[PDB]
Amino acid sequence: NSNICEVCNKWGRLFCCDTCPRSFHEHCHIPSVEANKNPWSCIFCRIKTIQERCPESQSGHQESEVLMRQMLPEEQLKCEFLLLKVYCDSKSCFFASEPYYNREGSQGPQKPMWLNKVKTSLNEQMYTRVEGFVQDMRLIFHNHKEFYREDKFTRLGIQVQDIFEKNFRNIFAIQETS
Ligand SMILES: [Zn+2]
Ligand SMILES: [Zn+2]
Ligand SMILES: [Zn+2]
Repeated sequence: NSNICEVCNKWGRLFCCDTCPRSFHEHCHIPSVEANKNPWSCIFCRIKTIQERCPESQSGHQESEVLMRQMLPEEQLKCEFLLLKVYCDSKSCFFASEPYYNREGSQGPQKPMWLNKVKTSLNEQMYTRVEGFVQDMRLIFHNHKEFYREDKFTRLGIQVQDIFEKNFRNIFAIQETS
C-alpha cells in the first residue's frame, strides 16, 4: 500500500485499502474509515464496483435527471466520493472551514457555505436529492466569486469549481458535449 494519505498527501496514522493500494487518514476518507470491517474497501473501490455491476451506468446522462435523483445509497456514495475528490486538491483548504467576511467594498454572502458543512450534512443524511448537495457545492464557489470581485483571489474559486465540475461530470456520467 501507499505510505501517504490519498487525499492530503501526508504520512501519519493511515488505514490501508484491502482491494487497491490507497491509504487514508481516518477523517480524510469519506465516510470516515469504518471501525472494524476486514477486509475494508475504500470509496474508490466501492465506486468501481458500482460501475462494474452496471456497465450501462456509464452511458451519458442529462444533468437535470441526475439532480432529481433521490439520495439512495448509491447516490449518497457518489456524492461522498465527489466531495472527496474536491478535498484531494490542496486548494480546497480555502473552502474547508467556515469563512468570514470583512473586506472594504464588499458585503458577505446571504448564505455562507463551506466543505466541512457539506461533509456534516452528508454524514447526517440531510440531503434528499442529489440537487441539494450539488447546489451547496456550487454555492461555495459562487459566494467566493461574488465577494472577492476583482481581486485576483477570485481565481481560487474558479479553480476549485473546475475540479468539482469535472469530477461531477465523470462520477455521474454526464453526456459529453461541446
Ligand atoms: Zn489525509
Ligand atoms: Zn481501494
Ligand atoms: Zn446490469
